Amino acid sequence: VNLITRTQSYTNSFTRGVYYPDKVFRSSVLHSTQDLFLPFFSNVTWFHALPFNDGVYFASTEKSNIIRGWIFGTTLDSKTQSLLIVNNATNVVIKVCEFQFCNDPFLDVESEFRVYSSANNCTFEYVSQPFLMKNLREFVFKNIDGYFKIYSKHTPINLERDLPQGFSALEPLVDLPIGINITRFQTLLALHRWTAGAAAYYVGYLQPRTFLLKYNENGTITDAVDCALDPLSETKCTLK
Amino acid sequence: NHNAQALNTLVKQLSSKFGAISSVLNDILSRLDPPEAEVQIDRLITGRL
Amino acid sequence: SFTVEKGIYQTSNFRVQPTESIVRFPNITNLCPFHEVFNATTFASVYAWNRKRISNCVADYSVIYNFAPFFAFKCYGVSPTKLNDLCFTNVYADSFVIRGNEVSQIAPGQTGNIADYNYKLPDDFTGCVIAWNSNKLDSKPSGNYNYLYRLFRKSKLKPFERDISTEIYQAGNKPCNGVAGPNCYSPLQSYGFRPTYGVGHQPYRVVVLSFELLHAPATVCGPKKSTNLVKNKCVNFNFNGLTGTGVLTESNKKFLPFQQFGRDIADTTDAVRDPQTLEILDITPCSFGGVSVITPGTN
Amino acid sequence: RKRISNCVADYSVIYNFAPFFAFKCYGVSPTKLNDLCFTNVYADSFVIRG
Ligand SMILES: *[C@@H]1O[C@H](CO)[C@@H](O)[C@H](O)[C@H]1NC(C)=O
Ligand SMILES: *[C@@H]1O[C@H](CO)[C@@H](O)[C@H](O)[C@H]1NC(C)=O
Ligand SMILES: *[C@@H]1O[C@H](CO)[C@@H](O)[C@H](O)[C@H]1NC(C)=O
Ligand SMILES: *[C@@H]1O[C@H](CO)[C@@H](O)[C@H](O)[C@H]1NC(C)=O
Ligand SMILES: *[C@@H]1O[C@H](CO)[C@@H](O)[C@H](O)[C@H]1NC(C)=O
Ligand SMILES: *[C@@H]1O[C@H](CO)[C@@H](O)[C@H](O)[C@H]1NC(C)=O
Repeated sequence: VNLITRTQSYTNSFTRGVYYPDKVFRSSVLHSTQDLFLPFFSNVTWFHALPFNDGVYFASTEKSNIIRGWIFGTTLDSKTQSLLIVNNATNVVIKVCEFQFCNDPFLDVESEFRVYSSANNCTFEYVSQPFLMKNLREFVFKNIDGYFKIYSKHTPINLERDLPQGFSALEPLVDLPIGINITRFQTLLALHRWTAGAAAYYVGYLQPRTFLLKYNENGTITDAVDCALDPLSETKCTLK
Repeated sequence: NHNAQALNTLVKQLSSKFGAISSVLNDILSRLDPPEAEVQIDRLITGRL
Repeated sequence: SFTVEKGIYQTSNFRVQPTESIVRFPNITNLCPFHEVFNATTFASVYAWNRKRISNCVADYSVIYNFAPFFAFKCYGVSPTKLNDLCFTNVYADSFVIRGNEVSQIAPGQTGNIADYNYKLPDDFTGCVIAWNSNKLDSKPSGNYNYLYRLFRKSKLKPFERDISTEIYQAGNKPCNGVAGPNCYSPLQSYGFRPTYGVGHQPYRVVVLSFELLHAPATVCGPKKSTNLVKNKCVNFNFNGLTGTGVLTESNKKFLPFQQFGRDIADTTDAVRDPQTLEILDITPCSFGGVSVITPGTN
Repeated sequence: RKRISNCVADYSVIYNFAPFFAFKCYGVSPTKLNDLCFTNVYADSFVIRG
C-alpha cells in the first residue's frame, strides 16, 4: 500500500506568513505585537511523521486538488485522540476520534479503510463548508491553551518556481476547543484506485517574536517589520 | 512635538494594571463586591496619582 | 472667603447625563445543560474527575437555587450575587463526590491529599464551588466501595491536571514487581459510607464551575431581554457585556467580516458592531468641560 | 531541644521515614532544601493530639 516518494530541499521564506493577531479593527496606525510568527528570510523545507513543535506554516501551489486533509496526533495510534480533517468537493469534516491509523494513510477514491481501520470512541464532530475553493494556498496551524487555531489565504500568482516576494495577510478561518496535545502531523493524498503520483509542498515553523505591523486607511495590513532580523530593524522598532 | 508626546504618554498610561485584576473600573464594579473591590481600586488610584 | 476680588475663577466642572439605557443580546433560545450535569445519579471518583464544557446556550441560574439548599457555596473570582448579568465564552464544569471533612481542602492556595494528589486549582482561579450533602443517595447500608481516592504520588500535581494512573506506589528501591507488600503499596483507598455515619464522613456532591474571561466574543449569557436602538442621544449601552456610555451614530468604516470592535491611536473603543443586525456604529463621548465664573468685586 | 551542626545534611531519610500526615514549611519552600546552607539547626520533637 506504500506508494509515497518524498525528496527534500531547502529554500528561503522571504516575507511570508503574516496573519491578523486578533479581531480588533484598526486603521492608519502602527502596532507592536509579541506572538508566534514565521521569521523573515527563513530556511523552509520543500517536499516532493513530521514534528509539530509550536505551530506549522504550510504552503502549496497545486491546482490538481490532489491535496486534501490532515492528521494531527501524539502517538498516531488508536490509544490516543487525533485530529482528522477531511476536505472533499462538498464540505469539510473535522473529527477527534481515536482511529487506528496506518503507515501510509491515503484516500482510495472514497473508502477510508486504507486511512484507518475503524472509528472509535469520540465526542467532537464538525461539519462546515470546504476550506479549499497559478494559485498559491497558505495555511497556519497552531494549538494554544486548549484551542486549535487555523488561518488561511489564497492568492493568484504568476509563473514562478519559488515563493513570491510580497505581503499577503492571513485571515482567521476556524477555532476549535479540542484541548489535546499535538506532537506530530501527517498529510493525506488521494490516489485513484493505485496510480503512482507526486506532490510538492512547503513547510516552515513558528517562533515567538515581536513584529511591527502597518495598517492602511481601510484596515488591511500592508507592511511588517521583524524586530530582531538586523540592527536597522531594531532601530525601526525602537523609533516606531 | 514635546507637548503632543507628553499628552500621548499621559493618556496611554491609563491602560496599565499596576498589579490589579483589570485596568477598567466598570469591570471591577460589575464583577466583584463592595468590601473587596477596594484592594484592586487602591493600586489604580495610586498609579494614576 | 466671604469677599471676592474682580476677575474670573474656575469653579467645578459640568457634564451631560445619559437619557436612558440600551441592552443588546443575540437571538439564541437554547437553555444550558446545567440540569444534566446535576441530579445524574452517577458521580465519578476524585482521582478520575469528570470534565464538561458548556457554551452557546442561555445560562440561567434558577436551577442552581431551586436544586438544593447547598451546604457550601463559595465564589472567588466574582461574587455569587452578580452572576445573572455577566457574559462568558466557555464554562468548565466538574462534578464528583468527596468526604464531608475534605470540602474545605479544595481551594486555590490550599493543601491536602485531594489538593496535591487528586485535583488542584490554579492560583489565579476564577469560578465557584458548590457542595451539597448526598447521604441519602450514595450511602449504602452495607457500604459502597465504588469511589476511591489516591494517597501516594511522587510529587505535587499541576493545576487542571487529571490523574488516571493506577500503579502500586513504591516507597523505595526495593523490588516488588506488581506485588503488594514491602515498600510496594496501593495508593488508592475506597470510601466507606453508611447511613449510621454522622456529619464529617458522609458523601458530599461537589461541583466546580470555572469561567474564562476575554478570550473570544461572548457565547453563553443573555437571560435579560434586549431593548430597542436609539441614535444621536447620550445613552448607556451594553453590547454583549461591553458596557459604556455616549452617543451612537452611523459608521462608514469597512469592517472585515470577522472583527467586531474598533480602536484608535490611544487604544480606546470608537466603533462597535450590532449583534442582532449586522451594522457598524460609531461611539463618541458625551460633552463635558469646565465652568468659570466672571465677577467684579463684591464691593 | 537539640542542636545539629557540622555535618552533611541529607533529607532522604525525611522522605523515606514515613508518609507524613502534615508537612508545612514557612521560611522556605520544602522543594529547595537540598542545596541551601545553614549555620546551626534546631530540632524539637514531641507528641501532640491529632
Ligand atoms: C538550510 O538548511 C540546510 C539543511 O538543513 C543547510 O544546508 C543550509 O545551509 C541552510 N541554510 C540555507 C540558506 O539554505
Ligand atoms: C463529502 O463528504 C461528506 C461527509 O462524509 C459527504 O456527506 C458528502 O456526500 C461528500 N461529497 C461527495 C461529493 O461525495
Ligand atoms: C472509549 O472511552 C470510554 C470512556 O473511558 C471507554 O469506556 C470505552 O471503552 C472506550 N472505547 C470505546 C471503543 O468506546
Ligand atoms: C502529550 O504528548 C506528549 C508527548 O507524548 C507528552 O509529553 C505530554 O505530556 C502529553 N500531554 C500534554 C497535555 O501535552
Ligand atoms: C480603501 O477603500 C476605498 C473605498 O472603499 C478605495 O477607494 C481605496 O482605494 C481603498 N484603499 C486601498 C485599497 O488601499
Ligand atoms: C433530578 O433527578 C432526580 C432523580 O434522578 C429527580 O428526582 C429530580 O426531580 C431531578 N431534578 C432535580 C431538579 O433534582
